[PDB]
Amino acid sequence: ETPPRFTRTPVDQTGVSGGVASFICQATGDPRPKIVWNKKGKKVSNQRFEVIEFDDGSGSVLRIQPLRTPRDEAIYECVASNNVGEISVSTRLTVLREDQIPRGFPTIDMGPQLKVVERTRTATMLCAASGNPDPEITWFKDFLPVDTSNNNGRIKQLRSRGALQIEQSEESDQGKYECVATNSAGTRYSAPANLYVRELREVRRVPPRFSIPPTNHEIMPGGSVNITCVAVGSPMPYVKWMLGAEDLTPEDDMPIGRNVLELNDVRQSANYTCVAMSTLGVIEAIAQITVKA
Amino acid sequence: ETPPRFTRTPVDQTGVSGGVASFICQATGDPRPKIVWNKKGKKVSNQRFEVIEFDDGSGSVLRIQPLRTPRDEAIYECVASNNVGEISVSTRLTVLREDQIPRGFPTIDMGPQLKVVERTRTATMLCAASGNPDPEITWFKDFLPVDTSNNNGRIKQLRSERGALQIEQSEESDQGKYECVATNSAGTRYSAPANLYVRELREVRRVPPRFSIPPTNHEIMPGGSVNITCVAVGSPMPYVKWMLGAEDLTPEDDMPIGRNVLELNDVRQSANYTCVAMSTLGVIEAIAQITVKA
Amino acid sequence: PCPGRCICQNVAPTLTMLCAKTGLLFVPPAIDRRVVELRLTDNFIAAVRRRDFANMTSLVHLTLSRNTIGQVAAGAFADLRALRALHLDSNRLAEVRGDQLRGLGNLRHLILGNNQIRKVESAAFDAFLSTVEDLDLSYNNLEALPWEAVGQMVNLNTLTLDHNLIDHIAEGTFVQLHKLVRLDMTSNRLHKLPPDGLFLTPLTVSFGGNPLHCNCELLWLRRLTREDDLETCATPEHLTDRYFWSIPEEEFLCEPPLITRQAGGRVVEGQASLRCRAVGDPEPVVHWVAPDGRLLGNSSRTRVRGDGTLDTITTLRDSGTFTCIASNAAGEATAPVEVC
Amino acid sequence: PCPGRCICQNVAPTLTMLCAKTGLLFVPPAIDRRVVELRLTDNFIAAVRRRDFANMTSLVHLTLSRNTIGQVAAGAFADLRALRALHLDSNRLAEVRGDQLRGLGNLRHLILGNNQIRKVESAAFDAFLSTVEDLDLSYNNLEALPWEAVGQMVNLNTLTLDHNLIDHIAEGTFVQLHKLVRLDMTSNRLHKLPPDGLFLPLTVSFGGNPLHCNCELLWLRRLTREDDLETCATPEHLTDRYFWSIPEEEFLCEPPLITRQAGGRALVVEGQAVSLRCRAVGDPEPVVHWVAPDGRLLGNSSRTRVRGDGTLDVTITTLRDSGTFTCIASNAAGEATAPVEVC
Ligand SMILES: *[C@@H]1O[C@H](CO)[C@@H](O[C@@H]2O[C@H](CO)[C@@H](O)[C@H](O)[C@H]2NC(C)=O)[C@H](O)[C@H]1NC(C)=O
Ligand SMILES: *[C@@H]1O[C@H](CO)[C@@H](O[C@@H]2O[C@H](CO)[C@@H](O)[C@H](O)[C@H]2NC(C)=O)[C@H](O)[C@H]1NC(C)=O
Ligand SMILES: *[C@@H]1O[C@H](CO)[C@@H](O[C@@H]2O[C@H](CO)[C@@H](O)[C@H](O)[C@H]2NC(C)=O)[C@H](O)[C@H]1NC(C)=O
Ligand SMILES: *[C@@H]1O[C@H](CO)[C@@H](O)[C@H](O)[C@H]1NC(C)=O
Ligand SMILES: *[C@@H]1O[C@H](CO)[C@@H](O)[C@H](O)[C@H]1NC(C)=O
Ligand SMILES: *[C@@H]1O[C@H](CO)[C@@H](O)[C@H](O)[C@H]1NC(C)=O
Ligand SMILES: *[C@@H]1O[C@H](CO)[C@@H](O)[C@H](O)[C@H]1NC(C)=O
Repeated sequence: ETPPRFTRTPVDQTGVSGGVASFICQATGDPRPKIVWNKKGKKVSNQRFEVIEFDDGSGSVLRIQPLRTPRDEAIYECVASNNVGEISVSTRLTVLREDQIPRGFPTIDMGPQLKVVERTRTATMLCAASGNPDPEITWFKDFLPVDTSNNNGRIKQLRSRGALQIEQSEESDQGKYECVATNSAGTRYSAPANLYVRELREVRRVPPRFSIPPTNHEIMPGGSVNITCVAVGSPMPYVKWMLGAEDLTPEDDMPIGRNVLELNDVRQSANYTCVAMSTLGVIEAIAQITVKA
Repeated sequence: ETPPRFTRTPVDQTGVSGGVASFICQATGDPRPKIVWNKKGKKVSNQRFEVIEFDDGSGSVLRIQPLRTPRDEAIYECVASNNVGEISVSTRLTVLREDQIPRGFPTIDMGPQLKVVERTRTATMLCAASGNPDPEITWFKDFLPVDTSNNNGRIKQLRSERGALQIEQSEESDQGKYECVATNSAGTRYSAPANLYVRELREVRRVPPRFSIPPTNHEIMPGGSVNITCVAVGSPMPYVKWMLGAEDLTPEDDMPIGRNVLELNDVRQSANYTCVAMSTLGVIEAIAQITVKA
Repeated sequence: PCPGRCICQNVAPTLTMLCAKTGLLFVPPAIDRRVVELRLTDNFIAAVRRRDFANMTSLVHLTLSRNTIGQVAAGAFADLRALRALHLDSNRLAEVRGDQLRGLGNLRHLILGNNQIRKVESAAFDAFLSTVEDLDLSYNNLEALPWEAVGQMVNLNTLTLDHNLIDHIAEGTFVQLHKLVRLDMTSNRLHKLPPDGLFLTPLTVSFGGNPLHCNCELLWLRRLTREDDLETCATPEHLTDRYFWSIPEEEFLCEPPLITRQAGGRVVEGQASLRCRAVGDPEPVVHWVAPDGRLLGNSSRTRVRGDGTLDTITTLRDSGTFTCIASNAAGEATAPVEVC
Repeated sequence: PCPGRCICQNVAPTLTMLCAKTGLLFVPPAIDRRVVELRLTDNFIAAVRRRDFANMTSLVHLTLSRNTIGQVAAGAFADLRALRALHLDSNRLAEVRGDQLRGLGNLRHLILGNNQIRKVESAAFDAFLSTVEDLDLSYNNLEALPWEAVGQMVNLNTLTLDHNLIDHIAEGTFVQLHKLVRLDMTSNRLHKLPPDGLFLPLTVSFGGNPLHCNCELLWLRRLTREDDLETCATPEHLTDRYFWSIPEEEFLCEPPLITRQAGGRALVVEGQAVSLRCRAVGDPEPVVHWVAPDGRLLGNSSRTRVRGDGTLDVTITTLRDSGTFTCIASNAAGEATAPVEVC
């Protein structure tokens, strides 16, 4: 047998009222350690207090929501124990109110939004947090902390915008995600956002290709001609027109696969560029328009 | 017995389409002549054509409304006849349309409006007609011509010292539908109809405005606030207002009946305030002395 | 080609299509253009596009009752020359324009009840003035009405305006409407009704639920013998909340006009203002007169206000006695002023 | 002393007054202030004055159904502290202000159905947020709604919005409404529904809406509900199609593609004003966000503006912090990034 040892211990938190506060606690031993949460000596028992145990059985997470001050502002402890041991760790919870929120306290500029990804594909959940000093960002899936400590797994967190990138999606990834911003000043939770995993739909991906490229047209001085540009591919290209560097079809909703340009009062020869765009490539084609006497 | 003789014969009219055209024809004899109207030889028979006979039986009036051109543009004749005679007179009706209306053609600027008068009282119905030259004005009560040729009856028409119709000493027989008619050398135009109603006499006493409670003199310290009460009575009840010499202190939206309490604020100088009571029987005044004593 | 949950029988010649309570969001596309009867009640159609009823020259009945139709495109009912009846009741229409009712040559039944119609375009009924027998505009937000158009509707027999904000009804109307048997003016803002051909094959004229002003102008109506339709007075204070037919004729009083603010006989000889305000029951009408002609206001060189104020550029030699005339149902008031 | 054509029972405890179809133009004056039940249906009342229900501290049920009430004066119900139910259905109300519903401490039933209410004032329900159990705003002209107020109505069990123009439902709402059993969102302008506590008893009706059938409604399609004749309006492939008849696989979202970039490079050496453009396209329409070189997201604040199109406008540059201004087009199906490098 082996006495319990802490693998992760909770730290001193400082969240806002009405918000969230989570305490993570994990331990290992032989046999498996059971983790109990206490407030002021007695085991926690409240409607706003929920304990979520890890899938490994390696521990649990004490979640407090919504934060009520100062009824929750106290000392909470984690007691890990098995047949051959009993250890504990205690931490402090501070709950501010909006009146007492200091300038520099973490603020969610942009939270995660609803996203749907197919299986075995890559999904990304964004989160932008501000504050003084710069807050570090962590993630929570279904009240449990997302393990991104492994820099080389399917689930990673991008350095610098600490967004969560989920590669090779599986059904287990489907759940409720929420972003957490924490600095030396305190901790703020973002709104929850659902991730859905649908089955893999095998669609063919082909870069944009001009099925009907623009032809060169000769015209009388002022002067009117219609030029046809058609592109194909999967996904279907958005076709636009340009005059060298600047766009010629501004403020329009870029048509799909086909764009016919109309010229009027042509008094000078010019070259007009047709551009087709997709997420798989960008192709171009110019048409020579001349003004003959 | 005595064969018919014409007392009044119709004249040539020139009205507008959609309007009205009335032909007056009267005769006398022994026995009383019956009057028949004809168009192109045949007796008139149409939905828009109505014949209104006088109450005395002295004749009738052919009324055409609304005027449709040129279905009506023809020659109409009046045939008075009894057992011992048969005479006739004929006139022409011309019906224009708005396209053909000349500048100077009679136009009703203001027509008669709804009126209600008590018995034995005086009622007046207005009418303003324009045109070149100046059109003569006549009146029609219940499709019949009002006789105001007699300048010395209860019913008169004002011209000198606006050809309005003035009805004195109203009786129930005066209750009906009136309409003004403007006629010159150019043509004839009718005004919109207006009803006159005769209700029973309400015996009320007529008393000019009298101050039951005139404004009293009040002294006040500089700034300064005082309420002044002015009460007037009479039948009809006076409209009480306030003035400071020449300018009005009371708006004609809030203008009270019989009682007006004036409120002063920030009185920093002595002044005289005029209270005025108004009715259709008189206009009386009263001043209140407002002084600023320490 | 029938849509789900719809009952369409396409057996010639009478093609019928019914799509009641099928949760439609739009007017079903590809409807056979030889359709005679088409009923789309109790759905959720938001707008009517002109393409919806493009070439339906065989359509005789169109029913769009109880939707959320808030917009009807121009010429939406064009080419509906065979349409007899049209139902747009219980929707969100805000106005009735001429380009919307264009081409309804055979229209005999028009129901626009329970909408939010704020204004009806003058002569928007031109396509079917001579054919209409039934017109419903009940439960809307109409304060005004193209009476001049209504007056031409000869074959009209039932006109309903059950619940609007109509302030006044034109006097000359209804003179040619000989087939009219029902007129509903309940719940409006009518202060009075004009002495029209109201009294008369039978006729039922309802005018309850109005803020009636009970003076001499309604005396003619009180003298009539009609059944109590719960008519009630709102003004004046002496007669407020009192039932109309319960008040004796003698208590309907008018007060003669009294000119309160005259000018006083009181300029620059180079630029034009005169004041005239009368008071009475009903509120007097102010008219001005020229020294030898009748003055007209609201014009090029002369302007007149609702208050009675005469307002541009004075002539160097048009000075005389300018008299002010305050007309009223109980009498006239005159206060002349002489300016130079 | 009962007003004409009215039926009044003055036997304690329930003093009742009924005036149905009596052609009323106003609310009857000098009505006994000890009244418990008051019913004024089917008349022609134009407006509600403060004097109408002045001192009725015993009134518990007030019914003003089927009139032409177009205006309710401020504090008209200020002294009706004993009022449980209020009926203003089938009238001409155009808005619901806070000063109108002031002093309704015991209001538990509020019915405003079949009116023309264009706007409900935020926190106009403050007098009865903790007590209200029933709120009806069906058949009106609401395009928006103070959801933040609705979220506080704990005892609310029936909320009906049967026929309005409501475009969207706030996501955070309905979290504390544990007693809510019926929510009607039929016939509105809802393009989508938020993945809220819609699933649970509970009856959530959302038929008659111009549903946009992409991935954002996939979660709802996965539910097991009866066909309430819900129908899609967009995209074209699914127009006029019944919602629950469509297989889950056909609810598609399209990843964002940034069509109109700055072009990857920009340069201004002085305080002169600069402007950047970013326009994305996809299904649903992507949301554009900009970032500072310091990795700070830029919002609608001083010296910086962002438009619905996505264009970033900066007026007075410091230039002390020159770096890569990146454009991020977020979308339910993915993200797009088009960076620009300024100095
Ligand atoms: C449009 O593009 C074509 C080539 O893509 C240009 O034509 C060439 O111009 C160069 C010098 O500018 C010559 O060396 C080539 O001989 C030309 N080739 C052909 C086929 O003409 C053309 O000048 C451009 N026109 C404009 C207005 O920019
Ligand atoms: C011409 O006539 C109209 C009325 O028919 C005048 O319009 C009125 O203007 C006053 C205020 O100036 C308003 O109080 C009234 O409500 C208006 N009348 C209506 C029916 O709305 C108009 O002012 C006149 N023109 C001039 C120059 O006086
Ligand atoms: C930032 O402010 C601008 C206005 O200054 C917002 O632009 C409007 O936004 C709405 C929709 O959000 C559009 O319908 C309007 O047409 C826009 N008007 C103008 C003048 O731009 C903009 O939405 C705000 N953007 C953010 C991210 O807050
Ligand atoms: C170009 O396309 C437009 C489409 O409306 C058409 O009107 C025009 O006639 C065309 N011009 C030429 C030269 O083809
Ligand atoms: C004058 O009248 C007003 C009316 O409310 C009143 O408030 C005020 O007290 C009065 N002042 C005096 C001196 O009576
Ligand atoms: C008020 O009227 C009297 C005359 O009755 C006069 O003597 C006095 O000067 C007037 N007071 C003022 C302030 O004009
Ligand atoms: C309201 O009620 C009580 C008795 O019912 C009465 O004493 C009080 O004066 C009333 N309030 C007012 C302003 O009249």
